[PDB]
Formats: sequence, structure tokens, C-alpha cells
Amino acid sequence: MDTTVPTFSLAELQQGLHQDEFRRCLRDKGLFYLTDCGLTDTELKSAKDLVIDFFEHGSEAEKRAVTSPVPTMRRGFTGLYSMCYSMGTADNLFPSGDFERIWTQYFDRQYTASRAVAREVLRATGTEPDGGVEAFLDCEPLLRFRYFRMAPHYDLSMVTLIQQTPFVSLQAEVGGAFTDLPYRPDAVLVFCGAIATLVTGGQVKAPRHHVAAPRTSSVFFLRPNADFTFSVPLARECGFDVSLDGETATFQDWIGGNYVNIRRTSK
Amino acid sequence: MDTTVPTFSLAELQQGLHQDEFRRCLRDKGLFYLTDCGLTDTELKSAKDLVIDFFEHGSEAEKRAVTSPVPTMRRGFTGLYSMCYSMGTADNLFPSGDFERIWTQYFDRQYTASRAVAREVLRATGTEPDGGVEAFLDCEPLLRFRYFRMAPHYDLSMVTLIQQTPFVSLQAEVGGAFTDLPYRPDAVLVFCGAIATLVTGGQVKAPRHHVAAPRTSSVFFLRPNADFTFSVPLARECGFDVSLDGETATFQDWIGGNYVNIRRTSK
Amino acid sequence: MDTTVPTFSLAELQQGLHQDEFRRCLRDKGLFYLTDCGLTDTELKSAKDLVIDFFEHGSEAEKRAVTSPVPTMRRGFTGLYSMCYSMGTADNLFPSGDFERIWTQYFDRQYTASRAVAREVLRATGTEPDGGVEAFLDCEPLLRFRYFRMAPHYDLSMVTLIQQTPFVSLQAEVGGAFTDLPYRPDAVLVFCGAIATLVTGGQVKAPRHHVAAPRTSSVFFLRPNADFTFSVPLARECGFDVSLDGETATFQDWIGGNYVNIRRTSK
Ligand SMILES: CC1(C)S[C@@H]2[C@H](NC(=O)Cc3ccccc3)C(=O)N2[C@H]1C(=O)O
Ligand SMILES: CC1(C)S[C@@H]2[C@H](NC(=O)Cc3ccccc3)C(=O)N2[C@H]1C(=O)O
Ligand SMILES: CC1(C)S[C@@H]2[C@H](NC(=O)Cc3ccccc3)C(=O)N2[C@H]1C(=O)O
Ligand SMILES: [Fe+2]
Ligand SMILES: [Fe+2]
Ligand SMILES: [Fe+2]
Repeated sequence: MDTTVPTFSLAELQQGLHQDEFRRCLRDKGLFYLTDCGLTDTELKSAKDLVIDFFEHGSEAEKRAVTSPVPTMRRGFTGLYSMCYSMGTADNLFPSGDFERIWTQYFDRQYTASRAVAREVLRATGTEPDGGVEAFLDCEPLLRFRYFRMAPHYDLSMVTLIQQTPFVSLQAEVGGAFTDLPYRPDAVLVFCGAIATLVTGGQVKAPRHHVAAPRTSSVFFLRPNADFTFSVPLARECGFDVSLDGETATFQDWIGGNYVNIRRTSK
Repeated sequence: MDTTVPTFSLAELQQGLHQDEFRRCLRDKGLFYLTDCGLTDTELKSAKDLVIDFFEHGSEAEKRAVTSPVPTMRRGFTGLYSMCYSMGTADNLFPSGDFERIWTQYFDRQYTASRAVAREVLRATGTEPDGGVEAFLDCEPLLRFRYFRMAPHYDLSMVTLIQQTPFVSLQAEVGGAFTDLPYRPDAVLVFCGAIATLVTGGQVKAPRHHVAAPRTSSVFFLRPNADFTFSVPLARECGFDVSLDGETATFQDWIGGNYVNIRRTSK
Repeated sequence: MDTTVPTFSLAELQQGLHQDEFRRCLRDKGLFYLTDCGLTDTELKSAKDLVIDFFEHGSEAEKRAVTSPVPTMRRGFTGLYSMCYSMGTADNLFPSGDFERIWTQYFDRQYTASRAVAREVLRATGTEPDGGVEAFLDCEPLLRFRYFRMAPHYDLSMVTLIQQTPFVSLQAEVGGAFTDLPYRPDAVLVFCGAIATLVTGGQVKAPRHHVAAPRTSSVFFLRPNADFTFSVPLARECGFDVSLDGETATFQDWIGGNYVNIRRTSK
């Protein structure tokens, strides 16, 4: 195994190409850049531009009308010496007139790409989730766009898609050492998270990553439904320090009644 | 909307005065000073004085006899280069002879004021909790008195009452920026917490607050019972990033088996 | 009460000696060194030596083959500018050929000593766990060996056994102040954790401890099963700030679906 973060074309994967290379990437690294998945730089511009014009020029009242009453960063605007804009499949809060269109299309592209790669991850590992593949992937995504440092953690998602604007702050553990993860023109960076490890019975690594110290980021978490069900003994076999009585459990059983998106190894 | 933290008299509120002003305060700010609620400065003195005489002059054995065996800061004394004294409605640990009297009366005054303002918050928003108003308010309060810095968080209470001794360290987000919250002679500072937002279907803001860097504080958390029940879809509509299967849930379902009093927006 | 961290011989305890001294130690301090429990310095050498030879000379591929796909520090190797090696009663990941033998024997010695002292703690306090003593002690231990700072916390274990290599970084609160806890040639340091307090109805202190700033440590957590059941009102009486409806609950109910090993007093 070398220490190169690989790149895969989603379309080539969907055509059955690079099977061994993909499978070993998932087992040994758990991250990769993904091309050919409908996330062209053009589009990040349309979405980026109008959010960035809301962030700098939205009035305090305009911001307040798209702020939730609890500051959870789940939907709408959050002031944080940074600003965030969050979305999912429903219950969104949109500025204006043309923002909704642009951002619904952007979200859709990312949700589709995310489901698609996750579908390939399942296929590559021979995994049939309890309840089937499509009910598993029809889930609880969350998109956060941040505009202007992260201690090492791993994601609790199935997969996480990250688009950025281009010093390389983002690094990940590859082969036992942190490696730069720079902006890739027509690629998105995919991190496998803990739910990939869980659902596939340990066939996918969930790598640790952080942001080092010396701008904008789009992070799409593909998160399972509360009712995603898994084998308890199987979870223990792959490193999950579960406190679950009995033989099956749900995501809700494991993580509790509020989504938790990341975890540190520390305790 | 201006950036002034308002003041309301509880008695005027109870008489039906300032309805619009109160309702908009709750929706747009979620904090206010409260007068005319039975929390006169005199009384904080009686209680403050004798706890402060326990903190400086209680022996190590006297302190130990009012320390719980797990250092949870729920009841009795905690050494923390600060000291804390905690109370609720039962299972208390009291020094001496006259402390119990003074502190039971002080606690009662604060629990009554807390229930009263919460009653007004419910009324102002047209909210009938599942199970009714009075069973909701007959809850699980916790009073902590601290004697001698806080990163931004919001409270998970229904309301939080804060009395202090008088540089202004306490600040809260109002209108998108942090604002000083100084000692007010015959007033208590009320923060709405996340359970206010939850129970009222999003009609009350739970503002973020912190303690900035350059003394004593009394913080009364009005916390719901474990069995407080709410609509899951409704929770999602107001920003709660819940992982709850099905249509209703309890506080225990949401937060788990141990009270959590505060939360950071971060994850 | 003096501020000396006591030492007890397990064999003397098992013979009925030092009953008062032991019981008061548990109530007032909740920590002690333990001799005569089968944890001779020789043995820590055998185990220490071969893990330390894996840590410095195991290749990246050899390390990877004993690394779990989620970096939870539950089993096998973790890189962390430190390395960890973790074990329990099953699902272990072992280097080589002779490591498994050595480390299985080492783990067994520590699990036996841990159950033995816990048995004495129960006996000294007259405690019969729900379901009986031996089903309680046939539990979910976790051993972590760390090779090269800790903010104050208390353990959520029944007991924690700590062997170290010999400035004294480890300190604990005894009598209201932090006290050095140096390496003891043929002794192990025992901290009672919160489950000792819980199961005994408050008869055992769970002391706070930390690592101060100016090497290797072996920390064995004896952790209850998910189904360990306790009285809710009784828990509240001893300081546990539980949010549990009804009269009995399990460890899983209280802490959730993932083990949590430590807690800070802070919230
Ligand atoms: C958890 C994260 C949001 S942090 C990392 C990256 N974020 C940034 O690089 C922006 C940032 C700047 C300063 C501090 C934190 C994050 C980004 O996006 N990443 C997410 C992830 O790690 O899955
Ligand atoms: C969570 C808090 C206990 S912190 C804040 C204030 N506390 C203080 O101002 C005293 C303090 C000094 C230094 C560090 C933390 C708190 C106080 O009381 N506040 C509580 C709240 O925010 O609801
Ligand atoms: C939680 C701990 C793992 S930390 C403490 C001691 N660990 C060390 O002394 C090594 C260390 C060095 C630097 C930072 C943290 C821990 C050790 O072992 N202790 C454990 C405990 O406290 O029950
Ligand atoms: Fe992440
Ligand atoms: Fe607070
Ligand atoms: Fe510890």
C-alpha cells in the first residue's frame, strides 16, 4: 500500500472498472477524490456566489428570518467570526427569490452524488443493509456551507462529501501519517465515515482528519435514518465500543436522540 | 427590532400588560430582566452570606459531610479554584443549623419565580404542553451558587434565572452580536432555553451566551421531567437535529439518561 | 481522616483484615494501592517489552493488520504522538506469534485482580447487585497500554487498575486537594469509579484525578454489562443527575449505546 489519496471516476466505477483498487482504497484508506459525479466547479459558483452575497449583504432582519430559534446549524443561517448556511431534504429556510432554486438544485446534486458513491461502496463490499439498499440511502442528509482549528476526528456519516475553495489546511491520516487534501478542480473529496464501517462489517475504514493552522467549505453528510438497524456482535467485531444489550440495535439506540456528526478517538 | 435587552415586571405581565412586547422579546431575543417576581436583593444576601461563611470557614470534614460521593455538582458542596453549592426540591445536603431554613426559602423563591415566568412564556405563545401546564412546570429544577471562561453555549432548560454580584463578564447574542448583561439591582436575568423553543413550537429563541475574560453567581435551571413529551416532526421544524424514530418522544429519549444543561452549536 | 493514600494487601483483605480501614477508605477517599493481587513487576515487563518492540519496530503493514477500521481504541493498535494497545475478553487483535500468549496472560491477571478487588468492595459495603455478584463482575473490561495533559475527571467504571513506569504526573483529589500518586513497586493503583458509588448506594467515593504537566501506563477499566440494573431513586440520592422515568434502569439507559469511560464535573 502506498500513501497516495486516490481518485476515482464515479462513472467508471458504475461501469465496473477499478474494482480491486476501489475495494482496497475503502479497506485501507477510506478516503478518495471523486470525479464524474455531477459536481462541476461551475455549480459550486452559482450557489457560492449567492450565499456569499447573502452573508456579506443580507441585513440583520433578513438573516433573522432564515435563522432557527435554537442555534443548531441544522437549517438556515448561523453566525459562528464565520457564517454558515445549512440545508436538508425538507424544512429549509431560504433567503429571497432565486436562492431557493439555486440551492435546491445544488443540494440535489450533492445528495445524488453522495447516494451514488455510497451505493458503490455497498456494492464493492457485497453489503445488503438490513431493510435494503434504497431504504438505507433514503436517509437524513445535512449540507453545511461555511464562510470566513479542527482537532482530529472521524465522521459518523456513511460518507461525507467535501467541496472547497483553494497552504493546504485539510489533512487526513493515510498510512499512519497526516496528508494534505488540496482542492481538486472537478473533484469532490469523499471521507467514509463510521456508518460505512458499521454497515459493511468492517470493510471500510473511517479515517481521522483535521484542519491544520497556517475562505469557504461545503460539507455534505450522508447520515442514516434513526431506524437503521445493525448487528450488535458484528459492531463489536469491528471496533465499536457498544453498550447495547441484545443482538440488534438501531442508530438511535447507539448514538441517542440527537444526531452526532463527528467523534474524537479520546476517552 | 432594537438591540436592547428588555426588562419586564412579572406582576405587570400577570396583569396582561406588555403582551406584544413580551411575545416579540421571546421570539426575537429570548432573554430579559425580570422585576417584581419576589427576588429582592435582601434575600440573595441572607443566602449568599451564610454560604460564603461556609465556603471560607467550613472545615474539610464539614464540607465532606455535604459532599456527594460522585462529583456531579447536583447536590451539596463541590470544590472546583472555586466552590459551588447545589440544591433541588429534595435530596439536599445542608450544613449546620440555620442554613437549611435560609436556603430552602431562597430555593423556593427562585423555583416559584421560575415557574411563574415559564407560565407567562407558555401563555404568551398559546402553548398547552402535552399533559398540561402544571405537570410540565412541576419539574426537575437545579440551583447552583458559585463563588471565587465560559465558551458560548445555549441552555437546555425551559428557562434559566441568574442572579449575580456586580467590567461585565456575562454577554449574550442579541441581534447578531454579544451584549453586556450587567447586575440589575432588583432584577433577575432570564435566559429562555431550548425546552422553551421546543415546547412552544419555535416561538421562543434560545440565545447563546458566554462569560468573557477581564465573585459569585446563582443560576437556577428550570428543567423538564424525563417524561416530558413532544412532537418529533414539530421538533425538526424548529431546528432540532433529532434522531428519533416515530412521531412523539420524551425528554429522556432526546437527551438520554443524564441531564445535560447546556449545549454548544459546534459539531 | 488524614490525606494519605492507603495501601491494602488483597490477600489480607480476603482474610478479613483491615475491614474498618478499608470501608472508610472507600467512603472517604475512593482510591488506594493494592498489593498481593498477582500483579508483580516482572509481568508488566514481559508484556511491556514486547508491546514496546511492536510500537517502535512493527512495520506500518504489521500495525495496520492490528488496527480496527474505526479508530476507537477498543481493540488493537492506535496511533494517537503516542501509541496505544487495547484488549478485552474477546475480539482482540494480536501481532506475531508470542504476543498473544503474553498479553492474554497479562490481561487475565489484571481482570482477575480487578474482579477480586471489586468483590471486596461489594463485600465491605454489604452490596448484592441486582442479579448477583458474579453476573455483575462477569462484565465488559477494557485494558489500554499507552506509550510515548489529562484535565480532571472521574471514572465511570466499577474500579480502574493502573500500573505505571516511574516527577509525579498522576494526582488525585484527597481531602479537597490534589495528591501525588507515584509508581509503587509491587502495587497497582486502584481508583473507584462511579459504578462503585452507584451499585453500593453511595458508600464509595469516585475521586477526581488528572495528569499534571512537568513513558508508559496500563489502565484496566472494569465496566459493567449494558444490562446492569439499579434503582433510579437510589441513584438520585447519591448525586446522580439522572433523567430516567420510572423506578429501575440499566447502564445502557443511563449512559447510552456507547461506553463512556470518564466524565468531567463541568456543565
Ligand atoms: C468537520 C468539518 C466541518 S471540519 C473540515 C473542513 N472545515 C474547514 O476546513 C473549515 C474550518 C476552518 C476552521 C476551523 C474548522 C473548520 C470541513 O468541511 N471539514 C468537516 C469534516 O471534517 O468532515
Ligand atoms: C453556564 C453558566 C454557569 S456560565 C454563566 C455565569 N457564570 C459565571 O459568569 C461564573 C463563571 C466564571 C468563570 C467561568 C465560568 C463561569 C452563569 O451563572 N452562567 C450560566 C449559564 O450560562 O446559563
Ligand atoms: C484517563 C487516563 C487514561 S489518564 C491517566 C494516566 N495517563 C497518563 O498519565 C498518560 C497520559 C499522558 C498525557 C496525557 C494523558 C494521559 C492513566 O492511565 N490514567 C487514566 C485514568 O485517569 O483513569
Ligand atoms: Fe469530518
Ligand atoms: Fe447558560
Ligand atoms: Fe481516569
